[PDB]
Amino acid sequence: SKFGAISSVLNDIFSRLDPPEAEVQIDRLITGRLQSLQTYVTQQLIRAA
Amino acid sequence: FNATRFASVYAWNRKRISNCVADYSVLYNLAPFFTFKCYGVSPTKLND
Amino acid sequence: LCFTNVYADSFVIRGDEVRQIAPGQTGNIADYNYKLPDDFTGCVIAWN
Repeated sequence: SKFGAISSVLNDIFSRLDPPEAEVQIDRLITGRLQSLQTYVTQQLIRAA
Repeated sequence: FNATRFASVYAWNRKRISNCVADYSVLYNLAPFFTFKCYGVSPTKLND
Repeated sequence: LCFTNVYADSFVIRGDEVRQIAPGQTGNIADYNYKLPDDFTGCVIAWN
């Protein structure tokens, strides 16, 4: 999932752009995927209980 | 670049180029010393 | 605010190439003459 960015491929963002806004794009991607992982962990905790 | 005769300056030629692969590096072998002024683009980054 | 140490580097470059003095930029000057780090901090002053 693009998570609101231009492309969903990390190395594509690295190669196709300069560091200034590539950093913003990668920040967005990391935040989105970390949030998804947190949601999965919470679901697993509830199911375990 | 290897034509026998070039057109006069007042009736200057016009050549269109499209759908081709261009290797500009060869253009560095024309003369030992020659002007290569480029506007708006660095000559060393013309191959990308 | 005040800093630990200050480095000053001065030179003369062409007018079109002034945009190449920036973090993450590429070209003749950026690659073969003067490279800036991606996490650069500080200022550039360019005057004709």
